[PDB]
Amino acid sequence: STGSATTTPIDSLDDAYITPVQIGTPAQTLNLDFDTGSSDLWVFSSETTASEVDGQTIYTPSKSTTAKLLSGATWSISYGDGSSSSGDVYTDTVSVGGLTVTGQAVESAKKVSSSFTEDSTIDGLLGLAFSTLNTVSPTQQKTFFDNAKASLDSPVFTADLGYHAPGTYNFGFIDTTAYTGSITYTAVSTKQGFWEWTSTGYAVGSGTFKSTSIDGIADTGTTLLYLPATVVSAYWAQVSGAKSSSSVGGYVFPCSATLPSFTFGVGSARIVIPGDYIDFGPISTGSSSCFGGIQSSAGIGINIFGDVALKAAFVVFNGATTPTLGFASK
Ligand SMILES: C[C@@H](N)COc1cc(Cl)cc(Cl)c1
Ligand SMILES: C[C@H](N)COc1cc(Cl)cc(Cl)c1
Repeated sequence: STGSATTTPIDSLDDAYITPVQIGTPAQTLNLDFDTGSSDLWVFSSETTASEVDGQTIYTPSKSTTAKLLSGATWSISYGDGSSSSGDVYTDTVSVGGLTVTGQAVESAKKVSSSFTEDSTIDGLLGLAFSTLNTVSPTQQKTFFDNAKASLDSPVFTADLGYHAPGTYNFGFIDTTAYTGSITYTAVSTKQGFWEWTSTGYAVGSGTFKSTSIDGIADTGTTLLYLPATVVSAYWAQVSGAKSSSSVGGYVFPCSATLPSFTFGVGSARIVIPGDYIDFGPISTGSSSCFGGIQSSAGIGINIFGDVALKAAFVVFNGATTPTLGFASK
């Protein structure tokens, strides 16, 4: 089997991407944030504290004839940006782009943090990292991809995120018309539960490529590109007037600037992020100071190839016995 679904930016800045997902019988369609950096499929629901729901579409398990409460199971997640959510668990039928999994764990939120409430466009998350990170207790549950994998034509999914435009998540096949050149594959460590890999280096604009190992994670659920302080300083030094602002929380730059591209290495291959992808717009409405899309990972503990990087590529998440990651230009 295969599936294919369009993913759409939630706003004009590509702050996140939502993909429609059918849950239950009859289907309840929710727009979920597909997140290769986590492993829980959780949704706003009829059980969510009312004051914490503000415009989201909710899953109502009592209206699904295939929903079953997973007795005694709870979940609770804290994401790296400080947001969090928790609740109980159902199993139900879940379909993405024509690919159906029966008995998928659907984690129904009883509580969500303010950042989730304040984003009316995201109805929940669909985790695509390794199932070892799933938070359901006392019996850990499998991700949608892990449940589907044996039925898929090939045990893979691909992320093709658009810049200011829709894109595609495919399951079970590689669309060879969706990229240029070849896909370069690179080794993955699953020891931390992530799609963790090592980039071979970087360049800023038309500058010389610096060969250096950068260990990080491929994370569709993180907006920005978080890299070591030395790398980030080298990038922003090429933008007149850019500076790291402790009050704002990162590098900012004059909105009138033209940003240079940023290239990252995948083996001998090179993925070029156009400068415009690095502009996240005014720091507050009406400001002429803009937020940068490349930020320091200091204090995260890991480098993160978020949407800024991934949307410059066609990305293969290969879930074979030994997982690998593939990148192509597009
Ligand atoms: C839950 C994880 N997928 C999130 O990963 C992180 C963690 C931190 Cl501390 C910061 C950022 Cl931007 C991302
Ligand atoms: C009707 C078209 N052939 C559809 O092609 C596209 C074009 C963009 Cl920009 C994004 C996506 Cl998801 C699909």
